[PDB]
Amino acid sequence: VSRVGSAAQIKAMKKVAGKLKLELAQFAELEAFAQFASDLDKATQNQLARGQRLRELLKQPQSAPLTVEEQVMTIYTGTNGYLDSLELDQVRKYLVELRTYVKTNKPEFQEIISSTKTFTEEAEALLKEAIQEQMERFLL
Amino acid sequence: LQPRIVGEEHYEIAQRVKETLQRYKELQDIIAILGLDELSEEDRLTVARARKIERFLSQPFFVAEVFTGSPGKYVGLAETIRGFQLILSGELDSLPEQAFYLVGNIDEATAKAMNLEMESKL
Amino acid sequence: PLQTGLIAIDAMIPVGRGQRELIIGDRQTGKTAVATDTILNQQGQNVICVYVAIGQKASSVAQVVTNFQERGA
Amino acid sequence: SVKNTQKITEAMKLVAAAKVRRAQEAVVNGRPFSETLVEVLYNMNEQLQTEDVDVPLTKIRTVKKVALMVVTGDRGLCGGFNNMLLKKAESRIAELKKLGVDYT
Amino acid sequence: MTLNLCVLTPNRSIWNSEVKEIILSTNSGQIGVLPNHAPTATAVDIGILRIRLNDQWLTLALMGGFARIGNNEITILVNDAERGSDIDPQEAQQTLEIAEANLRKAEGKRQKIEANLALRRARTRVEASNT
Amino acid sequence: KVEMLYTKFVSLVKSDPVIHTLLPLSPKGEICDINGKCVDAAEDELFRLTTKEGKLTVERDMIKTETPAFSPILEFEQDPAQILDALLPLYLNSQILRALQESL
Amino acid sequence: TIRNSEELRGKAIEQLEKARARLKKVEMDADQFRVNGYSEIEREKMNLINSTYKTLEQFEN
Amino acid sequence: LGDFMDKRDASIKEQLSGVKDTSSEVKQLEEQANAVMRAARAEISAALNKMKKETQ
Ligand SMILES: Nc1ncnc2c1ncn2[C@@H]1O[C@H](COP(=O)(O)OP(=O)(O)OP(=O)(O)O)[C@@H](O)[C@H]1O
Repeated sequence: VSRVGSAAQIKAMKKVAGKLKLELAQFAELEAFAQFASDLDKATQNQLARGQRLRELLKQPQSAPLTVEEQVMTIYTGTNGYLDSLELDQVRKYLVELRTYVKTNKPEFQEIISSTKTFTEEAEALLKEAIQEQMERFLL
Repeated sequence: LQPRIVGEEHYEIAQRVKETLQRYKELQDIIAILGLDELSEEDRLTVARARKIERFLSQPFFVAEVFTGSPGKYVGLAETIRGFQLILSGELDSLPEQAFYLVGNIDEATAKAMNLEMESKL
Repeated sequence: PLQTGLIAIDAMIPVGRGQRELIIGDRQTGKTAVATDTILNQQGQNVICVYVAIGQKASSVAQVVTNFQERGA
Repeated sequence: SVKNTQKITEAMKLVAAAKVRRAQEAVVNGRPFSETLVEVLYNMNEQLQTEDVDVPLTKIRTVKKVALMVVTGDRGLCGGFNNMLLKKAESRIAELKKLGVDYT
Repeated sequence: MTLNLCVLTPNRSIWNSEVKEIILSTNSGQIGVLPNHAPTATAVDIGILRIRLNDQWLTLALMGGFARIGNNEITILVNDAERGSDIDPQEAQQTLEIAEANLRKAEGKRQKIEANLALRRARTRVEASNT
Repeated sequence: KVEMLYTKFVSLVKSDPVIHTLLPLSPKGEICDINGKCVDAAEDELFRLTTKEGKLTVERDMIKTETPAFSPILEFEQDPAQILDALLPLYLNSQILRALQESL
Repeated sequence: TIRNSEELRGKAIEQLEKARARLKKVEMDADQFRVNGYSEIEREKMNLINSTYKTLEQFEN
Repeated sequence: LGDFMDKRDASIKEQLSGVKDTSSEVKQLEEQANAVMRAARAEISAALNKMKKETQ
């Protein structure tokens, strides 16, 4: 519970994590009694393949925090769904790959996220191109 | 038992022993009690290697020589790591299961296995 | 905001300047790790961290002090 | 009490797995019958596929009525099994009451 | 040399061994099969089988089937199969009188079959229980 | 018409009741659909139990063996139409028996 | 059969030239990323020596 | 005229065996693209593991 959570959370995290909170509650509910009905239903199978991955990307190592731009990027790439075709064993290696790739290659996303304090769509487009590049680099 | 405290491959060896033991624990009323209808190939490898490890873990003590007839040996850290590294990755499956029982190091288990095979040709 | 450097906390259960966040959990479950992550995430801001360790083990507090010193905290 | 119910439920799970193992053998106790039957049935028709066969089991009665034998079990507690059988039963007898088929 | 027998039921296989001398009914007549017999499919009706191989005969009761005589293996596929030393003699006579009593209510197409079945079935029970 | 509603061994996770026609049968040693689709392309028979993990699952295990050729010259007795009329009840009993065993 | 065989051989040898182009140019991208990733990983090695010498100096202070 | 019938069907069967041949070369070339590409990524991965273990 957070009484005043929405007030201090910036709009980038809001517009990127409302859907994540929705689908996380949905994955937690699809977790139990999962087998007998939703065995190959497309909605529930996709929500499971992107909700096991939700908890996968929600993991972390101790004493390795991620600043705000990394959080918005890692949650945007989980909310869009560019990892459902990937391996569950190799989510996090691709995660640190995309993290360090935006950390070195792309210097505009950090500036836009810091300045606007929201999810500006030009940063979204350049981020999308970088995500597609890392997608190809890891699938191949 | 933390990966970034004692060694990542050490932690992976320990975690894989725990995983194989969690396999054998639930598989007991599956294959070992009633069904046994060729459970799998990959399940049979885990069951056989789990019984191998369960022979392998217990070892002859120093103070139990006069107690229950066991000569005394000492086993180190990297030695146990390499022993379970060999046993988990499926290399010494051909040796008998009781070649790993009541033994120290993994090379001592392989030596006892060859002694029991020289008994098997007898 | 005052982001704890966690994905789940700073994502869906935010914590602001002046919002008490009780970290309630059992023994050996990761709450001290949560607090240390929160503290180490304040590397740049004007966040003067204060931390009290009531009745904790000497090895625990010394290890966390060493972690703080190595992390530049 | 909850511990005793837990152990007896595990017990009936064990004997159910046992009898399922038995049933997979009760099937192969009738499979060679089936194939030795149907290979005769099919491949021996080559001398009779010309002529008219005219079995009453193969005869076409003018389609008026339908009998609908539902194959249910006798034991209880099985779960949605028996109720799914009854649901497909009543769905078929509902689908059959608009065409005017006068089912039994 | 010796022909191979296969008395079969849909659930279990009663006889699978060999035999050198049999007597089996068919639908129209009956055929007697000795070793080195040509492929002849025999549509056996409700009727017992007299069976001999270095012994005195036995009755093997059948209740409607078909036998595809292959080469040195004869494939007798029946729905109800048994031996005449197992079906009780006097309870077969009980079944005989029960069938001949319950038969006299045959006043319908539905009941002609399930009463003539009783007739021929009790008869082919007694004819094996005696033999 | 006489048709039959029985289940199968598709999965422990999904039981599916299918309404199979029985008494008016195609002579080919086959079953058909209630509309005559001839579903016996979807035989998928003779499962056996095996696992990949702790839970015990189905593995329906598609076709394993088959042994037809034919006999070239039968020249049978017993009036061919009546031979096949005598062979059909055993096949129908095989279908009934397999239905009850798969239901159990 | 004349026009079918003609169009079929034509389209398939066209698909072969396209497969040639795809093979050679994706191999070009491969040889690009080989040099690029080599420069990247050795840059990471220089990053590594910088960070470890930095924590060395930190312990010295 | 029979020879010209043979020449017609000969041109056609020439195109036919040619399309089988180029189809064999098509599957060969596409698996070669996939082989060299995935193999190059495998080379890069093995090289980076080696260099990072060494520098570590
Ligand atoms: N995110 C993480 N990744 C890896 N290890 C972790 C993580 N969080 C906690 N741990 C490990 O779990 C152990 C317990 O953590 P922590 O001390 O925070 O829990 P605790 O309940 O405060 O323990 P106690 O109160 O008993 O000292 C620590 O040794 C820590 O290394």
